[PDB]
Amino acid sequence: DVITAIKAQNAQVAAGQLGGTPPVKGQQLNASIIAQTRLTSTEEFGKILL
Amino acid sequence: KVNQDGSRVLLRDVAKIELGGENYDIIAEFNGQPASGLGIKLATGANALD
Repeated sequence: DVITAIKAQNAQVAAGQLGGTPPVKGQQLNASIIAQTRLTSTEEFGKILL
Repeated sequence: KVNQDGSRVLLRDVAKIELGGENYDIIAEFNGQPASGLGIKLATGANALD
């Protein structure tokens, strides 16, 4: 339960981008989407919910 | 899925299916006319004209 909850919260995932590769001709802006990030400290690992 | 009824769900309905390129990042225009080139890049210490 500890192990499975670690990779479920200490995750570095790959979400796409606003106005992606095939666009709707008329799009003005493009930005990469960030979902989850890898936890950086001992304190952030403390707050991992079980 | 099959539904609790008889109505069949297949990704013809749920999605739009087309035979297209795997990425939509790059496009080539030769003299304005739509094209696709083979930009051959040299090795290292190869033979050039050979």
